[PDB]
Amino acid sequence: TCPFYKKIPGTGFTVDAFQYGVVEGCTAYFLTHFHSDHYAGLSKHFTFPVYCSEITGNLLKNKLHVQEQYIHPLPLDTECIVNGVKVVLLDANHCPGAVMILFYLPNGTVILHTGDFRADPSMERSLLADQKVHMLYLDTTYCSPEYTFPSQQEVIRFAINTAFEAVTLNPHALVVCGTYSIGKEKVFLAIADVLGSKVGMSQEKYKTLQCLNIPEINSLITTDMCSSLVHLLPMMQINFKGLQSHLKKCGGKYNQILAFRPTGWTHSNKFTRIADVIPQTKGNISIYGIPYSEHSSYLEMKRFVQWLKPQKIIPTVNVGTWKSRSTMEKYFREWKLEAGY
Ligand SMILES: OCc1cn(-c2ccc(Cl)cc2)nn1
Ligand code: NI
Repeated sequence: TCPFYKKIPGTGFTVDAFQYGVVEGCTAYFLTHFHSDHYAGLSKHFTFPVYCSEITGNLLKNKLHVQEQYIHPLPLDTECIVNGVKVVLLDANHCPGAVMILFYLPNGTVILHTGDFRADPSMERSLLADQKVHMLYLDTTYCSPEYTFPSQQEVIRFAINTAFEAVTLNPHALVVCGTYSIGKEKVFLAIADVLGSKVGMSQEKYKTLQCLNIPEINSLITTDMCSSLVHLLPMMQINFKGLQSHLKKCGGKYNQILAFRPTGWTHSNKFTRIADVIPQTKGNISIYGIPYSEHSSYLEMKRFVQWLKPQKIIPTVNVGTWKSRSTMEKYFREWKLEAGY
């Protein structure tokens, strides 16, 4: 059964609700972004209207083979009417094509659904600035003060500098980056750019990246592994056994691997700075875990909510335990009182 927090009251709409069969009274299904926990259920046999971004629509058509007649892409930052209701899609600063959705109910209620997002002060000057929001359906992934991490810019500087140093010292070193979904493309693109290389990858991953409208992508990626010194592999293979195996397949072109795993949060953030990060090393293989997040830190989330001043908050992540729910509600009350309501 579909949970209450995926239903938009006073409308026929659901959000990220494709794994529940036919939802009673749902006339339009919104999809915030192409991550599997959110799209789970869609296929070529889906025959209800799906509303999403242009990039998300490209991925639905080409990767899941959803029929074109049921895909309804909408432009960003533009007032659109869907089944008699005004909606706007806003950039979520998550993965490519990820959106937040503003719904303007007929009775005057305004609802923001963040999907998955990384809150940023730039959002304080979108179409959100223009009106009051009554209800906020909030990505609470990291809603606890222990969740601190650096800016994406600081993390990319560390990765570029580390990779450039390693390959300048040893021109026969290979760089490997892990991936298991769209998002965090800057990690591998920025490293390839500083080394003067394209990023080599499987045919399936190249297909996925061709759906994303990234400027000059044909200039940065390839399926020719032999011509590339930055390789993408499945996240599951970023370990000493899997990387040893990959190195054998390169046929003596390389004698060292430097690998990156771009994880969300890892407790070592609590103790140390980005400048202080060190790898795990065995023989001629080193693995760096880097805290590249596409979700709000606690402080980023707090600032966004204190700026927006919603009347009601509905969490969409960590909702399955009473301890988690109680903890989040205590922070929401703190934020409200500190904002002086
Ligand atoms: O779900 C009820 C609710 C609303 N709020 C809230 C928090 C911060 C600000 Cl600034 C305004 C409202 N907290 N809990
Ligand atoms: Ni996501």
